Amino acid sequence: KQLYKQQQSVSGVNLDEEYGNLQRYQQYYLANAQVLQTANALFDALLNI
Amino acid sequence: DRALGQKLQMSNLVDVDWNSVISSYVMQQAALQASYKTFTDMQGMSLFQLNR
Repeated sequence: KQLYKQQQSVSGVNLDEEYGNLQRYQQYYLANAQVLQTANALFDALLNI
Repeated sequence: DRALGQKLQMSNLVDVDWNSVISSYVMQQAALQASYKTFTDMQGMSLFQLNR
């Protein structure tokens, strides 16, 4: 039991940081999304001419 | 008289000592309910706290 507990610490899974990371990467995703929005706006400003 | 002594010695070898057993019985009862409370409550709060 003791060695199994030790091992699980490394290779185990725990939900808390998992869902925290879900939030985190979703935020990263949205960041890149608005980057794309800016990429649109600049090109449109070109097209106006 | 020898027989009485013998069954006394038998008893010695096998004791209810009612009082010790039931005192530790109550102790273990409290410990049991405590451990179960620990499981339920802690597990519980953490679930819906983390899911949210």
